[PDB]
Amino acid sequence: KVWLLFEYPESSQAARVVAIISVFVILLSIVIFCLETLPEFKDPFFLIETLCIIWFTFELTVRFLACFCRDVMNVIDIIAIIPYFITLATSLAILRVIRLVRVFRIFKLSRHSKGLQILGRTLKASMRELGLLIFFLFIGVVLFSSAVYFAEAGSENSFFKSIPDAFWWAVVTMTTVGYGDMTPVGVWGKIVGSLCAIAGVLTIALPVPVIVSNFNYFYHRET
Amino acid sequence: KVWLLFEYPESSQAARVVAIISVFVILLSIVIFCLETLPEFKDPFFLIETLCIIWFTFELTVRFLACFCRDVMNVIDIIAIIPYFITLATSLAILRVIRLVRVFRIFKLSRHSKGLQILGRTLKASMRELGLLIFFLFIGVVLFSSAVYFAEAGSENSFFKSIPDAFWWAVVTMTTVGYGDMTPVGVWGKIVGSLCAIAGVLTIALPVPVIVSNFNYFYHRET
Amino acid sequence: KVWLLFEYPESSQAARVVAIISVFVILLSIVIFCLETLPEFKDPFFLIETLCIIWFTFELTVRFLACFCRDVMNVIDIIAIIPYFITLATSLAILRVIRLVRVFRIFKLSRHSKGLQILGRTLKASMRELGLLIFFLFIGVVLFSSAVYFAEAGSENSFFKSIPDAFWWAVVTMTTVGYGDMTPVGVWGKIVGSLCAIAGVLTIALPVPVIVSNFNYFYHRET
Amino acid sequence: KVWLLFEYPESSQAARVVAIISVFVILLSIVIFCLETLPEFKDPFFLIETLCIIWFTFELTVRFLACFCRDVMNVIDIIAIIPYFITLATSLAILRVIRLVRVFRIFKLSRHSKGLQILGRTLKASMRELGLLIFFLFIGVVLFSSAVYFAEAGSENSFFKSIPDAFWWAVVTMTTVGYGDMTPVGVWGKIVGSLCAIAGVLTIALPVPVIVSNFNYFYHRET
Ligand SMILES: [K+]
Ligand SMILES: [K+]
Ligand SMILES: [K+]
Ligand SMILES: [K+]
Repeated sequence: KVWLLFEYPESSQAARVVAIISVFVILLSIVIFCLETLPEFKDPFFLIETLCIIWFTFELTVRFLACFCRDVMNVIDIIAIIPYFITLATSLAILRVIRLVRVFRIFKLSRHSKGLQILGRTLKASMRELGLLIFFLFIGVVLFSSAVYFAEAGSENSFFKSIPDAFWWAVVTMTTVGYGDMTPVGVWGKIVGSLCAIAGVLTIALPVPVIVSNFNYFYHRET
Repeated sequence: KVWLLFEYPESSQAARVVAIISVFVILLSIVIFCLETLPEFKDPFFLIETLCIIWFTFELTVRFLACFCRDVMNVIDIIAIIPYFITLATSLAILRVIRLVRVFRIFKLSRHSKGLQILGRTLKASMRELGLLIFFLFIGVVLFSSAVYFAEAGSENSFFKSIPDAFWWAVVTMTTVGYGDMTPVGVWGKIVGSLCAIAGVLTIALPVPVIVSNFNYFYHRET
Repeated sequence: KVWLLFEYPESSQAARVVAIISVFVILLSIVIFCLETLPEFKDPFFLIETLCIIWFTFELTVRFLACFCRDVMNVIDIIAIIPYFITLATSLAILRVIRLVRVFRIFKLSRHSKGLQILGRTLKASMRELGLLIFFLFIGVVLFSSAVYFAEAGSENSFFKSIPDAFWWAVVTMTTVGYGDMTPVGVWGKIVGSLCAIAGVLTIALPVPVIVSNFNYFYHRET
Repeated sequence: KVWLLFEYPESSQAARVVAIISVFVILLSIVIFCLETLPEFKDPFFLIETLCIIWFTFELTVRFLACFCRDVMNVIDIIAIIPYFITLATSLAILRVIRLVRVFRIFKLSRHSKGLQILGRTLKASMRELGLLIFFLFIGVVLFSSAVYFAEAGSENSFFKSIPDAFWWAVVTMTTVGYGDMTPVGVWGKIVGSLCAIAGVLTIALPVPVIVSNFNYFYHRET
């Protein structure tokens, strides 16, 4: 009865309109999540979150009754609804952590969108390449964060006060973001940074064409 | 009679020279558009814009009489001529908006150039990929603009005063531009930015090879 | 007699050693060109440049006598020797211009190196793509330098005082260098910059795979 | 006897567990290397390095007795153990140089990891491309570091005081890192930088697809 309505968006006009509200409520909740942090708004933002939560719970229980937890879609629905009920029952770090989780509302759009599902499949099918990329980046960062520290220990006015403190700079230079908050001053540090830029470029460039190929294959096969 | 002259640049020497003036007037109008904003120039810039407008109107009406509005080329011609007649007839935001539209003179070069037409066709044939890229970038930005805000709410001297205020930073880091006007200060914010750089690199890298392939196909087929 | 010695580096051991001095003198001249500008050195740098010039003139005249000007290699040799004789015969802008030309000594290494010759051939065979890239970059820069100026004319403390003054910023953002000396301040300027980054990324990405393919073809065919 | 245990990680459960300690000790030594530079720690860090050194010496001598130096793996083991014995026997520049070498502990993970071995093989098989890339980058840097100096010698407040001093800026701009500590001020310097950005982009882009192809071939053949 309701399973066809909530699982066949193209079966009938009654089911087609339902998905529109399903997307509108998600977008409204996402919008209202960001506006609570604006200083100008330091009651109206709670009576609408309550309706959004009620709609999410109804949408979950309708498909829960008419059968489940082995797929990723149902897991996301449960996570999106938990944080509201926790704060109704009732350390600041725990409060910030449970407030941050609310951001997982954006992942409920994956049931409607197809490109996001393709991206998820591509991410699932390319774990080894991502691990290799992280490994190479860590090796390069730890290799380049010590040379720049040892090549500028003579100067009393150097930003790099320790090897860990030079980690940030390294990941800034290898990714070519270049914020510029920390820069080498001596000649040897400049040579180290010049080598670091090229090494980071090559390290980032090497793994990507495999993930790109997997995404292209999935996108072309699905569409 | 005049249709062959104004639509066959290689038919005769009389038609070939006409296109030269057609390009020279466009370039002169583009040049004169920028120089009105220089502080040194705070009359000479109006009596030449009038001649440019007269030439544009003549060029439009010659092909309008000898036949139309279903193509994009004729639409651009109408837009390029409207703003002059509006200000002759006679709120500051409306004035700035109608002054900004004048910049559409540069698109009249598409009738003469071929690579710009190829670029337009490629843009037309790859709407879905551009939409997917924008979707992925928005998802990543909204995902990373809240973690960095929640990981630095303890510090009283943090730049990120709200989740929307951290949008800019995010799009600066994911695109690897790295202006450096806003940077994370705490350890957790630095970890968030380190993850954000890689995520933005991958997100930007994934969609492009399809638009690149479409442009290559169009460029090779046309030329 | 001398033509075989000066044109067959692998014919004999006598000719093989000659090229070593030919490279050493070029490298020494390049090194001595940069060190004259160091503040510490504000006579020794002239008596060695004289010997370098004498060797260049001898190397030119040996192959000039035993035959010519239709190739690019002989043109570079003449340019490298002219600036010394001009200053011996005897407005500050002309002096700086004729002093800057001396930097063309580095191009004499193209006769010995092969990868540089391959790069030159690739550059010669891909003029149209470079022109198209420059055209697209100019169009994007002129398009984005006016919107950011018109979207921030209200603020009295904006860096962008004119449309030309916003050219620099634009080419900084489209190339993703991001120096950070000029940044948008208002919301609309930030949106304009966010669009500009993506537009520049796509514009730069589109033309390159043709020049890359030409270079790969030449490199694989030669080697 | 012990050769099978120390060279066949998958032969038996006794050999499988040994590699776990071999990785744990390496990771612990790497971690303890960085924490000595933290200002908070200005004895505990020596009695654990001693155990790490003892384990490394034992692991080396077990495979040394049961046979050698022609491979790269055995060379790395010797280098990792030398610096400890040098300081036990007993100019500040020599001390910093011999302290910096300790960072070579990270390369001992290559015996266990496979992707790092693939990366090493790819680096070995692509020496010519790396040399060509370095050559092109040096040519571009020396070409662009003199034009920007000669185009801004008129201004008394220019950062570029000499041609060598402008090397850093150049390698910052060609790699698109853009720290922003040194920027051109005059119009001509800005034009030079605008050309430099594009030239560096093309120069970096040209060599890479060969190293990428070699890495892809090795990764697909091995796995
Ligand atoms: K950058
Ligand atoms: K960059
Ligand atoms: K930057
Ligand atoms: K910067």
